[PDB]
Amino acid sequence: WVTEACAPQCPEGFDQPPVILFSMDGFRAEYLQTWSTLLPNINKLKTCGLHSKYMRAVYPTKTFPNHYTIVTGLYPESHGIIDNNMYDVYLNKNFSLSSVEKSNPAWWSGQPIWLTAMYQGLKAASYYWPGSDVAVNGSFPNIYRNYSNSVPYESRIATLLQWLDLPKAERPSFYTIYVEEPDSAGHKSGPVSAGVIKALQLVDDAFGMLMEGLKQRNLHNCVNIIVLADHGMDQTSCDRVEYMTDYFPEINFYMYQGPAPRIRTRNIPQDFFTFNSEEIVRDLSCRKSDQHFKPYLTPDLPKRLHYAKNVRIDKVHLMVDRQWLAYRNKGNCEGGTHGYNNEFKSMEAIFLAHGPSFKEKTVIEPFENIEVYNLLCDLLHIQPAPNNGSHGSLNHLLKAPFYQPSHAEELSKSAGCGFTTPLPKDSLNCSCLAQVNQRLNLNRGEVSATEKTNLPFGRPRVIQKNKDHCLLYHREYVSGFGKAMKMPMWSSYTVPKPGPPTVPDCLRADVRVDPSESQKCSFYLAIDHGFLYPPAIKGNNESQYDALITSNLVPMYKEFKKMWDYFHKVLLIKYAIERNGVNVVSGPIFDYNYDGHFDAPDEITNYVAGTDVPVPTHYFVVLTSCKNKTHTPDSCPGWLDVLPFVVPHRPTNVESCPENKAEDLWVEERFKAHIARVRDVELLTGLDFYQEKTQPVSEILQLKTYLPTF
Ligand SMILES: *[C@@H]1O[C@H](CO)[C@@H](O[C@@H]2O[C@H](CO)[C@@H](O)[C@H](O)[C@H]2NC(C)=O)[C@H](O)[C@H]1NC(C)=O
Ligand SMILES: *[C@@H]1O[C@H](CO)[C@@H](O[C@@H]2O[C@H](CO)[C@@H](O)[C@H](O)[C@H]2NC(C)=O)[C@H](O)[C@H]1NC(C)=O
Ligand SMILES: *[C@@H]1O[C@H](CO)[C@@H](O[C@@H]2O[C@H](CO)[C@@H](O)[C@H](O)[C@H]2NC(C)=O)[C@H](O)[C@H]1NC(C)=O
Ligand SMILES: *[C@@H]1O[C@H](CO)[C@@H](O)[C@H](O)[C@H]1NC(C)=O
Ligand SMILES: *[C@@H]1O[C@H](CO)[C@@H](O)[C@H](O)[C@H]1NC(C)=O
Ligand SMILES: [Ca+2]
Ligand SMILES: [Zn+2]
Ligand SMILES: [Zn+2]
Repeated sequence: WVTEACAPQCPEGFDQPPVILFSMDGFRAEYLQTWSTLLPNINKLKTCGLHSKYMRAVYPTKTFPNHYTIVTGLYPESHGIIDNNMYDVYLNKNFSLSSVEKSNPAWWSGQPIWLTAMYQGLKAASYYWPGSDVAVNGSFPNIYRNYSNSVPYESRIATLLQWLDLPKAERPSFYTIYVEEPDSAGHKSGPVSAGVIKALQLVDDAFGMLMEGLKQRNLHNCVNIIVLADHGMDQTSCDRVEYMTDYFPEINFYMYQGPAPRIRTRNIPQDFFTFNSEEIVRDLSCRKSDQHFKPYLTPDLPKRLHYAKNVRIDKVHLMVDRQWLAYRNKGNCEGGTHGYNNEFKSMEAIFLAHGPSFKEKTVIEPFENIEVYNLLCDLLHIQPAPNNGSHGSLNHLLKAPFYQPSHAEELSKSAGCGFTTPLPKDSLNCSCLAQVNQRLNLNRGEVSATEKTNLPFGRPRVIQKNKDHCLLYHREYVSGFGKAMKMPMWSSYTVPKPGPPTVPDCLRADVRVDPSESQKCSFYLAIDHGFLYPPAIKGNNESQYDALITSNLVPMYKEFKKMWDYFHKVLLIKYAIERNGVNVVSGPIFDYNYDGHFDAPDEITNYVAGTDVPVPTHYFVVLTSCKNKTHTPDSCPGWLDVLPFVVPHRPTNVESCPENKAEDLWVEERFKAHIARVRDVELLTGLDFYQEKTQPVSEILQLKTYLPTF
């Protein structure tokens, strides 16, 4: 097989191509980029088949949360396996890989691919995979093996080939095979070591035995084989360890130590909810200038991580820096580990695919492991269970896609807010000491002109039932006003390539918006008002008046407004120069229950004092330009370049530690730490973007799932 050149070529009885999901634990993307030529079997798969630059794992980058994510398409908060070691307060049980509780189905939520195949008339086999030796939803796969880590790889491969030799009626359609290396070697001596080289060659021989076994059965060009990893590997040192004793004079709490720490009470289940979580994060915040970890309350963690909505995820969390560790006390730390931020290059996992359904000799852009489940369903010709993947985003991997995606259906239509009188019925206790409202009255030609410039990819669609809203048109921007919350859901504007300050003490009522559906300036006097669209970004002094209205007002904390004003005055201009103009879509996010979805009116717990106007938990800023920098965002036919942000709307800037530090040293870093996907913004707002962009839905889904890295 290895000496043979590159290639459904299926034999008798094989009507549909079988699927083999091979996992090599801790096989980082870096190993494939550097040591490929040392691994002849994996290098042939890299040359002949399809492979991604890297595959992004889920946070924490651990074995059990990631392996269960690949087979369910769910974030650990949804499937329940948030760590290899965890505690459930309601069950009052401890989960560990050594305990009998690992076999307890009460911990395993969602629907793994082996169950989905069995429920839809197909047989599924498994030679190791977290959850496959567990009766998930009262059922085990057709053929499974109870975990035994030391069984030689040659035996694992031979048993898998015996399953493929079974008669058509007994023979499974889906297979999973798991291997411990190069993770074990990575933990012992680190990612760049001789032990890792030996472990990589060991997994190459194991994969070689499988491919040679398939070659003998003439299934080498029939089977749709996927070779991936759960996470990556990074180097650790005992000199690179942070101790909690250096921050607390007496530790009375329990800590899940390592690269992704969690802090809870010792007295469980009695004091679990009464435990002062905010006191612990406060006592660990900005303690030292060179602190190698960042304490967070789970709702304050970057939203792209999706690591909060589960009782097993303790409120106190620590974001540990690259190559560092966090322990309770000095007491292992040598070699290497994983569990860190999934954005870190060292945590990136491999992804390779070969078969008749996959594209030959293709290098695909990086993607997330939450997307694998829908792809597995497509290969198996089965309907996927509700997951967090975007069905159709991985269609560019398949020769002939099984599923065809479509744009999300708008559940609410725009109505009202038409220009009637240029005089306001209610002043709304607003004042401008400096007829101008005629600029707000746009004709069909003027409306089409602002739609062409400020809405080049079409208006964001409202994917919310009974959401009373209207579209407000201006010469420099277009906004979608949410009537019930008295503020806009989104504000869209295309800043041109640049080559003035905001008008002070001037604010008036919007003549188009009804007084009962608009904010009053007196509401903020009794947290201050902020402008969603920056009034001074486009046009001149007279152009500013179109933005110095009540409909452009959003509730903002004084400390958050410092980051917001700096971003639109300094950072936004810098980005507009770099990408030859930029289309900006900004708006509020309400997620008080921290489920990663837009809040219902009854879910919002904080409002502006004495009023029904809600306080946003986050603010989104989606920057869209074109890949080809010769064209502007408003006039471009090709692929787009996106940079979305989901910045938490917090009363303090404690997350940045900005004491005695100028805004040019911490604002950009804070925005960069809260970068998300367009899909993350879409889930948190109940909006759908780029529906009028002339491109297939599968291609737009790639842009929506894309995560910009720095
Ligand atoms: C995996 O191990 C479990 C035991 O931990 C096996 O489960 C037993 O299966 C027999 C089947 O005759 C039952 O009588 C027992 O009651 C089961 N015990 C438990 C605790 O569930 C299981 O069969 C093993 N799987 C394989 C494929 O070897
Ligand atoms: C789960 O494991 C923890 C230890 O990690 C156990 O916690 C102890 O709980 C008692 C009260 O039940 C406390 O007095 C101890 O201080 C706790 N120890 C630590 C180190 O936290 C817990 O009991 C275990 N629960 C079960 C059901 O096994
Ligand atoms: C990830 O997908 C899961 C499954 O579709 C989502 O979880 C469901 O959320 C709804 C509404 O909160 C619940 O009624 C269901 O019971 C949940 N199902 C499961 C299996 O937990 C989850 O919200 C999605 N996450 C994101 C961020 O979109
Ligand atoms: C659990 O199994 C039942 C059938 O016994 C099925 O209807 C249900 O959808 C399954 N649930 C999940 C989450 O897979
Ligand atoms: C960018 O667009 C110009 C035309 O405006 C074209 O000549 C050029 O080839 C394009 N670049 C790429 C990389 O496609
Ligand atoms: Ca929510
Ligand atoms: Zn692992
Ligand atoms: Zn490991």
